[PDB]
Amino acid sequence: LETVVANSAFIAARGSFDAMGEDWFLDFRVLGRGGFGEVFACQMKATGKLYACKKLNKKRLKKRKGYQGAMVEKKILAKVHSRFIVSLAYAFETKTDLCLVMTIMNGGDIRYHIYNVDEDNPGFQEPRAIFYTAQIVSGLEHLHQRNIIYRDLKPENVLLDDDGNVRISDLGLAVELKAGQTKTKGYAGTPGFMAPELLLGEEYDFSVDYFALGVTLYEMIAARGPFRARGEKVENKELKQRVLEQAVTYPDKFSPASKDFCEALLQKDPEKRLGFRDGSCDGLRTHPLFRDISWRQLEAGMLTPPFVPDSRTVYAKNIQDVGAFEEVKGVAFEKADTEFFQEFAS
Amino acid sequence: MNGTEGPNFYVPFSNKTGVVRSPFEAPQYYLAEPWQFSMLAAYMFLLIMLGFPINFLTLYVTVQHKKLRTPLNYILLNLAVADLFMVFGGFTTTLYTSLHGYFVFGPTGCNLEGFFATLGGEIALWSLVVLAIERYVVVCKPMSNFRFGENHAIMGVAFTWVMALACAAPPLVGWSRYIPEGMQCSCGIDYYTPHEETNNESFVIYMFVVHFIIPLIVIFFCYGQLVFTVKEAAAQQQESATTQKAEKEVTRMVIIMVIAFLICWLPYAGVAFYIFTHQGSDFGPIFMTIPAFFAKTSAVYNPVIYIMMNKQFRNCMVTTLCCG
Ligand SMILES: NC(=O)c1cn([C@@H]2O[C@H](CO)[C@@H](O)[C@H]2O)c2ncnc(N)c12
Repeated sequence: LETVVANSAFIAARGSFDAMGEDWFLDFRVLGRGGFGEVFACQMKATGKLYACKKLNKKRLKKRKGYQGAMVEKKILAKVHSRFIVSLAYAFETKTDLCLVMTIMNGGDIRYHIYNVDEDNPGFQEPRAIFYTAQIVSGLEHLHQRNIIYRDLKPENVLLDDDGNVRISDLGLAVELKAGQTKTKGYAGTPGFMAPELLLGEEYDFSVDYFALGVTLYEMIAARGPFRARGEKVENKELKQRVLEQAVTYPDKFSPASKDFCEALLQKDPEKRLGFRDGSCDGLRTHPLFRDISWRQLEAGMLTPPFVPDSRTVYAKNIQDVGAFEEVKGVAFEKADTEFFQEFAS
Repeated sequence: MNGTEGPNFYVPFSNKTGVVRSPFEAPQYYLAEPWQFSMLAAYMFLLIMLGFPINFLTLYVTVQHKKLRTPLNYILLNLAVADLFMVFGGFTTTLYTSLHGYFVFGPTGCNLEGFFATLGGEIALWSLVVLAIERYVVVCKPMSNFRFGENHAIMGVAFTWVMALACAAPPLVGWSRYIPEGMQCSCGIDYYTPHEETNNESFVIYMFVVHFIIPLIVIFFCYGQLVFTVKEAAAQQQESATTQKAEKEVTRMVIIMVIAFLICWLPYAGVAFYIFTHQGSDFGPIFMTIPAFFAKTSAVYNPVIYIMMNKQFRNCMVTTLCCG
């Protein structure tokens, strides 16, 4: 399968496609259970084009008291648009969930794409990884130039389009700093993709985003996290100890340039962590890893990877690869909740 | 006629052997046999033993996985509940009664049991219809883009209930009546005679049209569309091996699904129609137990088809069974 039937309906829409109102989008199978609510495929009434819609369920919002986090994600994504960061197309609400409808990236996400090349292929070949890394770097740089610390980044938040141009996505765990503070403290991001500074609740700058880049790249090539083996994630306290203490081992899958690059990013001393040392995001680009890359050609979209996903076959996790989270345990919405939901809606 | 008229009973066997009385006061053994009752009791026991675990699982798995509670799952929960109405209203009663060899809860009991059984079976019937509708809307895309939300789902659940009440409630206010069917140990709706004074004739026409023919058309429409859509999809995606498997698989599944609706309600419709067209054709009440057997067994096969054969549900159930 019935799950295959739901997938088949998606395929049916895609085949036709290849060849607001809140009751104005045809719903297909979910593609995951996101940060809050579900993130499902959906379709335009007026153009017949496919989009993912990250829904943040009202119930799940009340449970975590995630009202601040929602508003942040809205404002940041709404403002931030480039060629290496995804655009937001709509922000409306229903009576059950808040909706973000975001722009096409039908090539699946890098985390999926690791396994879609072949599940027994651990990550990507070196040239292919280098291309994606370069594109990710440009996205990070663009955030930093607007004075935004992301505090996160992970493979599943690096999405591929059908041409194999990648973009970073989700800016809901980010903070935009003003020009006057170059550092902030806090705990933000997904554990196991967070730098030492964040976990310890200390001041940090743009460095932490580059720590996350290191974690991402390491997983991109080797198909496992640096701080735990694949298909694992230990408790927060232990994970925190791993991030702070554990010297990451580097397989021979890597070239010398990639080994060295990974070492620089996975350094637990921010001062020695390449990324924004001497206030340069272009200092990072000088590393031998980026030998294949020319900045002008990268910016012009003239660089492509070896594996390019099909432009007629959809890619992403199905409806049985999903997660789940607490919808209300007998807890009915307060007036305050309703007022936030109204306020959120634009 | 071809039965025996009464004021609250209609034995579908003619009185001509001079032993046909009220089936609430006389033990049936002049149109049934003790062995047939043992088989009846066995069959009903089986259906309880299978039906209750199957329907319990459907509700259970949803309670322990948050994410399964979605608009499309309301109807599935409803189906499981509907089936359970048939189990505790119908099956258990019939099991008790069969061992006396007649219906021992009397005319009032007959109305009660008949109400719960009809209510159950009709919510189930219409559940299968709504489920097909939801699938048709989502997959076949018949009209331009519309969102499907929780509120709509709830309305859908309520609607099946209303249609079921529209059938189960009339015989309680004297627009038809509940009277023993089968071996006279279960009560169904009277349909074995036209009888204007009790409004049987008009009701039988209403039942046959609204509660069989209408459903039958809808079932064929929805699933016909679905197979059409999936074949088309496969044609537009012959660059994916998966889709080719899917078209064959969808055709197989659809045949199973269509057959399951047919087996359950076609016997009742068929028998009722035949008696109506050829009024004066007497047959034994054992002939009338045949539709009941098929219908009651749908409490087992409907949730097997519509729950168990979904990949997602399987995985979750396996996880739960293997200590998780
Ligand atoms: N937020 C987005 O834009 C998307 C999230 N997913 C999937 O939904 C999952 C849960 O967020 C992710 O891990 C992806 O598999 C997507 N899959 C395909 N296209 C997209 N635009 C997204």
